[PDB]
Amino acid sequence: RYPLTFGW
Amino acid sequence: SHSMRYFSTSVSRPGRGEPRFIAVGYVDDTQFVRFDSDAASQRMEPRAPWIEQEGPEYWDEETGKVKAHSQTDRENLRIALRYYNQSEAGSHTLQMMFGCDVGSDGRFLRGYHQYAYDGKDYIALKEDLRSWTAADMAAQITKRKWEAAHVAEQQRAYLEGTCVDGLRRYLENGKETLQRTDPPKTHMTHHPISDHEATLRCWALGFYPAEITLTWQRDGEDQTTELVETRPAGDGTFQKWAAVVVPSGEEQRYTCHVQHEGLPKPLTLRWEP
Amino acid sequence: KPFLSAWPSAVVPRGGHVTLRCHYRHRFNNFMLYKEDRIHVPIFHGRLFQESFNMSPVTTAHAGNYTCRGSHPHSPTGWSAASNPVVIMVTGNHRKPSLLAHPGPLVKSGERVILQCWSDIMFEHFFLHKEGISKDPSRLVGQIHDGVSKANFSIGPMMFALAGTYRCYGSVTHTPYQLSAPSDPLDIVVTGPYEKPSLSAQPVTLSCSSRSSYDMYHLSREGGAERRLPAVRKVNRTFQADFPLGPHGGTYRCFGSFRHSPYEWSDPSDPLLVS
Amino acid sequence: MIQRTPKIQVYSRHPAENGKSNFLNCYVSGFHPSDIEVDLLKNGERIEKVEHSDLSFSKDWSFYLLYYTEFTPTEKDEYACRVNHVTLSQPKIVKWDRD
Ligand SMILES: *[C@@H]1O[C@H](CO)[C@@H](O)[C@H](O)[C@H]1NC(C)=O
Ligand SMILES: *[C@@H]1O[C@H](CO)[C@@H](O)[C@H](O)[C@H]1NC(C)=O
Repeated sequence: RYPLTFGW
Repeated sequence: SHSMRYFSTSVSRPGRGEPRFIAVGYVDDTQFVRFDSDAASQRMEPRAPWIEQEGPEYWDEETGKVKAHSQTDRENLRIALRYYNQSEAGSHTLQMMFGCDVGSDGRFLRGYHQYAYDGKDYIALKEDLRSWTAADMAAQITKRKWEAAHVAEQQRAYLEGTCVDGLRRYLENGKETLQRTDPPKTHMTHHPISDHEATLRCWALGFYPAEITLTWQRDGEDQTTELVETRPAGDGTFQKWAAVVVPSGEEQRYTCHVQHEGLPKPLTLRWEP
Repeated sequence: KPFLSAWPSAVVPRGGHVTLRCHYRHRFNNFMLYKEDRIHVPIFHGRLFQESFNMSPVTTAHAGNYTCRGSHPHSPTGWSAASNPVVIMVTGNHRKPSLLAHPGPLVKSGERVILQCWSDIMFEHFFLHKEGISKDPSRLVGQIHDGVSKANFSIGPMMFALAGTYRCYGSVTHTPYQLSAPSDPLDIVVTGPYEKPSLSAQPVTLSCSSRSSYDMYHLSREGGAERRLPAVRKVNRTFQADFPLGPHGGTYRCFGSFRHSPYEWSDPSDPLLVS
Repeated sequence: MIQRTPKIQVYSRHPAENGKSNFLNCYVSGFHPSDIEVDLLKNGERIEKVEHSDLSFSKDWSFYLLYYTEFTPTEKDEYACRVNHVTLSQPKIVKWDRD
């Protein structure tokens, strides 16, 4: 399952 | 033991195209999904037959999270330009890897969550899944941001929970493919390179998984021996060979040793005209 | 097909400069240019651009829907397929509209905000542009009402990629390629997901404090305005800013932010009543 | 920026037997950045129907791609792979050795 991703 | 991995690549290419995002998903050495922002689908697509039974709720949910990643990592290219004070005119690469490993019993062993910018390590979730490794000064800012957002706690919960539970579901749904082991089919070739020397090559073909050990020995001692990178045959199996240069008349002294998950006992190969 | 791109921007003011580049077959090659559906009819009497096409003094006549064809000598036709279209929009032809955020410019992460473009000028369409973005401006029809023309741009759900500086433009019914002067910029700021600070009275000043390494803290009252202070480390690994109380109002909220991320703030602190 | 030249391997999916349909593979790996141009050649001429895998990379961040096409090997024709990359001034040509 694809992960949640966040900004740099 | 088994592994799940997502690999995503975002590239800027000013003047040659619009920024492109490509993500691929693997279970062990088998690719099963892909997303390409340069496609008219704009959906996450199946790439292995055993994942195609998943219902529309799966494809809706996955496309949503990966399009979100697409937008997020494309913006991360503009932020990196500011952090590093780089021109708008340059081409740049941003890569991410995510996933977990599980044991035979079906339990968590390791998790991963890493980025790189222009080919060099940027930030990485450490082994304990609680803190971040920042490679340079730009990545220290992202680390300070992600601590403030408690990112490590969310990825830790995802990597130990949803990631592992998904791998476990995938392994059963594609069991006959993902839990198969195709043993290596082996052969040896002899080519003279000179009057005094010849090349002996041990060949391994048709093997899954792709983890393998090809080793050469003279009279029993390890002879570190040319060794190509394991390569895909294109049908889901893999190939590799190892070669050594041998004095003419000493071919019987050399033996090739093969270790693979599909072989109950290690193979010993010996040349024979 | 080649890749056509305008640099620096396909949205360009009269008198500015824009260069059309035609990447065909791994180089900015010699190419011809085509307008509208006349893709078998090259513009400017078939000129073969050698590197790029720089239209240094941009006029309204420059506005249009362009395509390029790169030179392909060992081809039956000698030229490539038609490229992607690039629409050059020239601005500064009317007086600027106004741009307003509803309910306001601070937008919580995951929620929506309306960027309403409006003017006393009876614009047929409105164009919303995020500064620095290569993508085409969002287009909306101008709703006419009580002598004002207006359009509601919906932005969301809010993430950091949508925060930043926005401008909007108007066009008339007969001059769509011709845009108004750009409206005054509006800064949209996303709050969160960075953890909210603590806001308290000094046991007088109002303190914004977090274990999180915010480098700036922002104080906001319910009425509206904006005070900023740099964070200082002290009292137990806490990053905090003390805001002088002043020597008659209440209900203040605090946000943390980081350097080189001007439009990304933390979740607001809990509301504090100041007597 | 880190630039890594590609490793190239040219090989068949199955062991070559003259007259029997097979797959010709060009596996490029170890390269960075990701922009790469790969062609399969028959007697020096590019083969038109050539498919390729989705772009992926290794733990060391290096990219790898598999290019492949359906072919029937003969004794006469000589197959090869041509690779271009920002690290190469001119394309590198790797011949298929059936020996
Ligand atoms: C195009 O020419 C104008 C006028 O000489 C100049 O202002 C502008 O910088 C040039 N732009 C490019 C991209 O060459
Ligand atoms: C935009 O939103 C406002 C606020 O809800 C509403 O009153 C208005 O009718 C909407 N439409 C236009 C064209 O302004």
